[PDB]
Amino acid sequence: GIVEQCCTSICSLYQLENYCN
Amino acid sequence: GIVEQCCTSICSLYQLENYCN
Amino acid sequence: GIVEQCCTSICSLYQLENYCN
Amino acid sequence: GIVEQCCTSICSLYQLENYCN
Amino acid sequence: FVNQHLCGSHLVEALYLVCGERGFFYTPKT
Amino acid sequence: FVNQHLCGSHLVEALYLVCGERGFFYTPKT
Amino acid sequence: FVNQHLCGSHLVEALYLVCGERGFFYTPKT
Amino acid sequence: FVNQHLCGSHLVEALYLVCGERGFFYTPKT
Ligand SMILES: [Cl-]
Ligand SMILES: [Cl-]
Ligand SMILES: [Cl-]
Ligand SMILES: [Cl-]
Ligand code: NA
Ligand code: NA
Ligand SMILES: [Zn+2]
Ligand SMILES: [Zn+2]
Ligand SMILES: [Zn+2]
Ligand SMILES: [Zn+2]
Repeated sequence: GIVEQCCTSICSLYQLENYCN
Repeated sequence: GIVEQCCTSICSLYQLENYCN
Repeated sequence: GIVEQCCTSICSLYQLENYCN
Repeated sequence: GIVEQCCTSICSLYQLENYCN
Repeated sequence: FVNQHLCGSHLVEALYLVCGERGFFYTPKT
Repeated sequence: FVNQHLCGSHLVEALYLVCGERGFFYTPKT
Repeated sequence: FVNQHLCGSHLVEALYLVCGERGFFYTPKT
Repeated sequence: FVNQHLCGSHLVEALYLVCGERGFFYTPKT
């Protein structure tokens, strides 16, 4: 879910901006 | 109150010129 | 008064609570 | 709500449990 | 003889500690 | 103004330097 | 931006420079 | 005063491991 998107593969500052309240 | 503004961040004379009578 | 006694005379940290916030 | 105590004070691997996900 | 201006900056010491979390009031006028 | 992150005797005492003979209230409470 | 696999502790420290004064959470489960 | 901006990192540092499978829930506002 949260990690596979950023950890397995790469993740971007915006793709990551959804992981904030 | 005042702390968030002035101790956690810098407060200028007129920013606390509101804190008195 | 507050400016009368604590100044010509010293005050004890207990009575100090008389004039607290 | 912990960030104001666990800063100047000490909490480790047993007291912070209170605020973990 | 009576310097409130100093009493005020010294007392202001004892005001904050005793009332550091409850805070305090002052009016230099008075 | 001396622009700084003030706390302790670094703060409330400074008010009486600028806040005048009116008075002030101290809210340590965030 | 820096983009790589992001796992372990190294990531939990990322939302700290990117998330701001708002807030956050952490889910270790992939 | 104490800097949580710095202080917290060590902490925001610690929330991850000690938390494990659960992860954490932070709020940089209170
Ligand atoms: Cl003096
Ligand atoms: Cl590694
Ligand atoms: Cl200091
Ligand atoms: Cl530090
Ligand atoms: Na002093
Ligand atoms: Na590190
Ligand atoms: Zn003096
Ligand atoms: Zn100091
Ligand atoms: Zn590593
Ligand atoms: Zn540090």
